[PDB]
Amino acid sequence: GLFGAIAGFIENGWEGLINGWYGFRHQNAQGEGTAADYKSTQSAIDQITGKLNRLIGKTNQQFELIDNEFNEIEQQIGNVINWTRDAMTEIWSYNAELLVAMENQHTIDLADSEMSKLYERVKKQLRENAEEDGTGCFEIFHKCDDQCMESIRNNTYDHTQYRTESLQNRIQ
Amino acid sequence: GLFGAIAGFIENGWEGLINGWYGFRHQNAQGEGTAADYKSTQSAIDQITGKLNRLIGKTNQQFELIDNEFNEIEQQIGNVINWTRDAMTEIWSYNAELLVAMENQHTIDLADSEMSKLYERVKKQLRENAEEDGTGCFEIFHKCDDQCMESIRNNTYDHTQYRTESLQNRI
Amino acid sequence: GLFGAIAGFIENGWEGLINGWYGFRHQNAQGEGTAADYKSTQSAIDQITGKLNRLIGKTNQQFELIDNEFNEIEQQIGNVINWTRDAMTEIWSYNAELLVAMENQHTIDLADSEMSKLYERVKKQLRENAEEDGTGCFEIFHKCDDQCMESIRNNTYDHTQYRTESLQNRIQIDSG
Amino acid sequence: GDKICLGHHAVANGTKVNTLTERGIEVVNATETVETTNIKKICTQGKRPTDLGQCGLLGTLIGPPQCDQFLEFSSDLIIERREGTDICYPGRFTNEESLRQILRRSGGIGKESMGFTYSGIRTNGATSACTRSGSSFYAEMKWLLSNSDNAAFPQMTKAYRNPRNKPALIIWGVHHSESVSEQTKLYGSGNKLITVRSSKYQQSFTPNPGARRIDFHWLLLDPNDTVTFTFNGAFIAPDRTSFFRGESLGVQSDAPLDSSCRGDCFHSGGTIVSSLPFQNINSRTVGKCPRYVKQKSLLLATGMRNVPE
Amino acid sequence: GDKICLGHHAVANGTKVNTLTERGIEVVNATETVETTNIKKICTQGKRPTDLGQCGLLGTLIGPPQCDQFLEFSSDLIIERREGTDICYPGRFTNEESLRQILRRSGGIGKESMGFTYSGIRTNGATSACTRSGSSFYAEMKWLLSNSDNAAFPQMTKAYRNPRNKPALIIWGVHHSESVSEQTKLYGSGNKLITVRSSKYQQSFTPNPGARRIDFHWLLLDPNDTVTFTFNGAFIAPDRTSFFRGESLGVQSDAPLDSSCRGDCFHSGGTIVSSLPFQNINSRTVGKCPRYVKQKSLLLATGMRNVPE
Amino acid sequence: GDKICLGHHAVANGTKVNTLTERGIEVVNATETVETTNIKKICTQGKRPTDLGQCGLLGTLIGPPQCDQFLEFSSDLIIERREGTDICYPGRFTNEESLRQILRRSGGIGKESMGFTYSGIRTNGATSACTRSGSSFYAEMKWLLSNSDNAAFPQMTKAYRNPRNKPALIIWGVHHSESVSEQTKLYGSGNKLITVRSSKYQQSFTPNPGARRIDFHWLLLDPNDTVTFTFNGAFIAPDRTSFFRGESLGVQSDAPLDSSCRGDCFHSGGTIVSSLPFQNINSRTVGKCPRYVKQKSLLLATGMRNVPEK
Ligand SMILES: CC(=O)N[C@H]1[C@H](O[C@@H]2[C@@H](O)[C@H](O)O[C@H](CO)[C@@H]2O)O[C@H](CO[C@]2(C(=O)O)C[C@H](O)[C@@H](NC(C)=O)[C@H]([C@H](O)[C@H](O)CO)O2)[C@@H](O)[C@H]1O[C@@H]1O[C@H](CO)[C@H](O)[C@H](O)[C@H]1O
Ligand SMILES: *[C@@H]1O[C@H](CO)[C@@H](O)[C@H](O)[C@H]1NC(C)=O
Ligand SMILES: *[C@@H]1O[C@H](CO)[C@@H](O)[C@H](O)[C@H]1NC(C)=O
Ligand SMILES: *[C@@H]1O[C@H](CO)[C@@H](O)[C@H](O)[C@H]1NC(C)=O
Ligand SMILES: *[C@@H]1O[C@H](CO)[C@@H](O)[C@H](O)[C@H]1NC(C)=O
Ligand SMILES: *[C@@H]1O[C@H](CO)[C@@H](O)[C@H](O)[C@H]1NC(C)=O
Ligand SMILES: *[C@@H]1O[C@H](CO)[C@@H](O)[C@H](O)[C@H]1NC(C)=O
Repeated sequence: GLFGAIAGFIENGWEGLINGWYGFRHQNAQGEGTAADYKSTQSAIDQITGKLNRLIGKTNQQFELIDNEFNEIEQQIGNVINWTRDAMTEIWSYNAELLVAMENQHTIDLADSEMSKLYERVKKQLRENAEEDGTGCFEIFHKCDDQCMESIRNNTYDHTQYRTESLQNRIQ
Repeated sequence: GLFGAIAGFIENGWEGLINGWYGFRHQNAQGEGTAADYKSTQSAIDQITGKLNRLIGKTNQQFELIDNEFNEIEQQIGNVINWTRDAMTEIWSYNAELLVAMENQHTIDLADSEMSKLYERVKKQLRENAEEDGTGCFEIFHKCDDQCMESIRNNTYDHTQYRTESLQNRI
Repeated sequence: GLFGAIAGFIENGWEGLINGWYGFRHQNAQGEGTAADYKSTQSAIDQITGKLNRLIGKTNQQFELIDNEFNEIEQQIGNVINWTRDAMTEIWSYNAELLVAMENQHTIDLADSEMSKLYERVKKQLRENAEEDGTGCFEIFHKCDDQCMESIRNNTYDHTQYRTESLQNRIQIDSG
Repeated sequence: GDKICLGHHAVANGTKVNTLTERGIEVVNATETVETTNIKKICTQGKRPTDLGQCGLLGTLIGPPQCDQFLEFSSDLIIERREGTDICYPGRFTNEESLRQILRRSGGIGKESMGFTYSGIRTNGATSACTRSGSSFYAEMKWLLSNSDNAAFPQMTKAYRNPRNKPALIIWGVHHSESVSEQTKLYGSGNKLITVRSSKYQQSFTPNPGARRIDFHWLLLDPNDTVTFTFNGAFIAPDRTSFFRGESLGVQSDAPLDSSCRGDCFHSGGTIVSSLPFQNINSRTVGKCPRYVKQKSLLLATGMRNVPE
Repeated sequence: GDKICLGHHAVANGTKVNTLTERGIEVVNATETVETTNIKKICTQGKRPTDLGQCGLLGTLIGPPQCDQFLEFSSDLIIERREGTDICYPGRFTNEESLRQILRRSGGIGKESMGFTYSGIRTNGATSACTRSGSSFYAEMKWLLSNSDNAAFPQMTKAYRNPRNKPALIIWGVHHSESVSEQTKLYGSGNKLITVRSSKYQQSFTPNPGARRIDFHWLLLDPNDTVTFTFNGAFIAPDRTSFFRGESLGVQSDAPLDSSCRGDCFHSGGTIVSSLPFQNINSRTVGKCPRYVKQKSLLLATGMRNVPE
Repeated sequence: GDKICLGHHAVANGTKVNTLTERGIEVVNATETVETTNIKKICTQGKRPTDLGQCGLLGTLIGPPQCDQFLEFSSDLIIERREGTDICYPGRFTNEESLRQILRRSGGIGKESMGFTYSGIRTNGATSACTRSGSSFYAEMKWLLSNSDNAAFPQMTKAYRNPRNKPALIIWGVHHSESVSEQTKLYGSGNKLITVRSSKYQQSFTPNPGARRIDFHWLLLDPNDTVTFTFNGAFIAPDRTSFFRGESLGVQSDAPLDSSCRGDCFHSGGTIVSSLPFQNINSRTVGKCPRYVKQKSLLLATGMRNVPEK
């Protein structure tokens, strides 16, 4: 993708993340745990739903018979119809394959985008209390229990509370 | 937006910013001040103008009358004409809807990109003298007056001048 | 470009880089050196080749003559044929013009994206040992010889090895 | 120390799709856009269908024995069948397909008496080719002859004004005898001519003897306008005219009717029911249909790039 | 503490547009791409228009009273009207629409004498169906008949070679009498035969008495080629032939001309004057037009996403 | 101190391309998508071509002197020339253009006798317009007339059943005499009618005397179906019928054949050989062709934005 997160610096996806599209995996003294992020997941789903609202359930216009299966029409008119209909087929075939290819390219970049947005949110959230390792993880330079991990996911993390402790650890 | 700045980490736009499309708003000891950025604003306007030059003022091909409104032609031929014409309508209605939707998607992402580029520009400019707020602001760790605020805007700010002061404030 | 690297914060391209699309230019006590990056270059080329595979050398559609270039057919049906062909010509000209313009937009941004990706990858490698100058360069705050420069290029740079030297050069104040 | 890692979901088995830069790239989920499921029936639920069967569409206007049960039909979905014929006696309609196309969207037909009465001639012309109870003739048409063999057919004028608010379909026939002496036996001696005239139509007809046939010709008569017939033999007169009812859709198919399924897109092999934008079932459809494409399948990605563990 | 904040502009009341992802998303500014503003006139500024009015386009070739002022004309925009008629005496043109389409793009017509002179016959044949100042005839044609009632019309040959750089439009008529006795009165008794022959055209015509009509027929004569007429009655001879001037556009409308507006796209209800790529005014247009779409509005975003305070 | 810089390649002069937002933006590399290179020849390598030359495509069915070499032919690429002629005697084919379109994709034709034998009439009707071994007629046809001048042509019936596995192309003609007197001389006095009937076809024909011509008419006869001819004069009878061979392309061109180049797209100007999706050479093409566009050039970017050194 264009944003280099999904199939980028993040190695692979998590098959155990069934509660959403994107999430958090923490590691502390109490053991590991995984939770989905509602906001980023919903943003991605709504955009895909929007594409489906556009393509599925369209109101088509009426067309009638112009030739005859049982009693063949005059030969010159018939050849013009066949030449027209097949030219229409090629245009729509072209349009359909291009539309799908184009939309698929956007959808993949779209989902890669939402992953990057979430990653950047957490980066700005943690300020000087954490360093990124390059794989998609943030190394927290202070003791951060299950409730503290909750505050990062919940977006209620106060960096001031842990700043002194983490700056001491980052330097030595 | 794909870049996550406009309608992203920046809460809302500024209705008071009539100067341009993108700008700076600073707080210091001398008060508040708002000024627009020329480079980013011009870059976004130039690209939207580019899209309009493609769609507006086009030269079209000439088409003749193949039908007859006053003297009804053979219905067999007329129905073929009406079939083809209705099929052309179907194709162009599709093309038009898709073109506008695709362009609108790109325009919104394009403008979001420009906001992000300006934000990143300022970030690398401030070096170790500021920290990111998370809402689109930079918390400056030295006393920065109106002259200092101006230097950031027109890309003449020297971080070395303020580095010593900033670092000891960040500890 | 959408990502602000190519024709953005990076001033200009290197004409001396003939062995790749993206590269590194280092400067140390031993001198200056230029080397191409394989991963980013091939990722860009593969995506361009993908576009070419969709457009070039494909199975064309079938055509037959409905006109007569020697002796003119009846006017009424002949004008209908001409009207229909011109309508196809208008549709296909539009399709061709839009396709190329859309692909060109995506191609330029695609290449810009890969430059950005490689930049961010190096940024994460260096951790707290370097700072961005805003022109696409990283100011390294420890002695980085030719071997050290090589370890950054092939992704074997360990930041822990140089962290203590780096932090002493970056934080030039007293810590209490 | 303690760490928090960000990531995304994946499945063991994803779906391959195509993009602008890649062929067969794996995504989490995808949705088909090309309809391939056909219903091998004409779905008539909600509609008022007419299955014409052995009766040909154009036969409904003149009334050969096969069409006695379709002289005044009313539908919004007209279905033509392979075994349908328009005529019993040899001959054909001029501009036959133009008339078929008008009738397919007519909503059906209502018949009305034109009110022609005759004196000094026969009106009871019958043929063994159109048996109804022995020898008879087209139900809406009169075969006019001389009073006896070789008797002179008098020069005649018949006029009809359209009293309705909508166009009237006028049908008439020209009888071409088997021989020259045949023409003189049914009608008079000498050259025969038929002139049909309205305010925007005029055409003359002469019979070409040598092969036994009746050819049918037609016009659309505007409200308050008059059709004038002038003839001296070889003329098949209309007894009733046709007025259209409303709106309908015409279909040619071999598929059976089913009033338990609903559909708006029809073709020779049945009904296409789909919300999908494209279809690969039949390039020849009628009604409100998804556009036909050559491709069998075109999968739209509805998920991120699938990167398994 | 000092801080510097980055942001974008916004409006209190934005414009809703559509994307690939969303319906009714609010942006700062948008502009319309579909034209809906019609001008109920035929815009003729910078053009040379010909409003044919009561004159039917085909009448310009033969010359009924209604088309006297348009026997020769020069134009780049020919406007047909509903009240236009081609004939004064009953009859029709062969392949009439094909001829209309050629004349619409002709750039107007110039007339030239064919140099036919006659002796032993009358040339002043007239009818009350074409009045000018009493009984008259088609201005470009000559009604040839015998010297007196029931006199023999002599067998005649008349030839004309095209001396011009471009093809000549040759017109001729066949007169079908009201009766056999009328044909005898005008041309004499016996079989009447008319043959018309060029290097690319060959056709014979026989009159069909009982009708009372003059049917017109036509051919295009190549440069330096010769057309030959052989006849013995019932023949309506050309006095003049036509040559095309240049290029023009044909228009059918009920809208009055306006010399104060400029446009290149025309239709039944007037003129579409626009720079926009699409229009929702009329599916049936002529000239250089924006492409017809069925949407009333398609707004193109010309500004960022709008997020008000 | 020490530093590492990231960058990209560039050239002194790149190629200008068009985007959604910009016109004439310079990229490192680009490629053409619209074909403009034409080969002024008909490329016939790996094919079985038929150059009709003097012979008209419709002439192959009825057989005028100029089509003697093409009465039966097998092809996958039929080349029509401007000098081609379908007839020798004055006249024309009805529905000529639609019949040309069927013959262009037929793969060629094979002929088979219809097995009509005649009694009590003459069969050797000839014309100096169709000169082949001194005053002849159409090779696949028979001119039927009375035994002597002015004699009455008998009311006749001829029927043919299609015995093959594919549709038969049935051809017949109507003779329009120079005058009423000449029609009387050849076929006897009185009116004439020709009736042609099958299970799908029904038509009657009257001759229109005045100017010498033979007009030809046609139908396609289904397998196991019967065509019936009833006539009392002015009838040009088929001696043979035609059966199609397979698959072919038809081209109208004055371009010379060349067996050294391979092509799959053909037009009046020659051969288009391309792997590109679009072409600007000719709007009227036959075969497997790129779609016609009005633009001369549409450059596709194959590289990044070009930013040369200062
Ligand atoms: C002066 C002369 O000898 N004319 C004869 C004419 O020759 C034509 C040439 O003058 C001209 O330069 O070229 C054309 C070719 O298009 C002619 O060759 O040909 C007349 C018609 O003839 C034949 C024919 O078509 O060749 C002879 C043929 O046996 C016959 N076939 C039959 C009967 O199966 C046909 C046939 O009768 C018609 O084609 C049917 O329409 O005609 C020939 O008649 C010439 O004659 C002059 O005719 C007039 C009457 O019109 C007088 O009788 C003259 O005495 C006589 O010279
Ligand atoms: C056109 O195509 C239809 C359906 O494939 C076929 O039945 C018909 O024969 C074709 N018409 C002509 C004139 O070849
Ligand atoms: C085609 O459509 C027009 C209206 O757009 C209608 O007036 C006309 O009758 C139609 N032609 C036929 C043959 O039905
Ligand atoms: C159609 O256009 C061609 C040129 O592309 C021209 O030669 C021909 O005359 C036109 N046909 C008719 C019937 O006007
Ligand atoms: C995947 O998409 C299909 C539609 O093709 C749908 O039926 C299914 O519910 C989807 N699965 C998941 C896990 O979303
Ligand atoms: C935005 O577009 C509108 C409509 O095209 C135009 O009237 C206006 O001048 C533009 N600018 C602003 C600031 O509204
Ligand atoms: C650039 O593209 C051209 C085709 O336009 C091709 O010949 C060439 O291989 C490409 N690469 C370079 C380095 O020129």
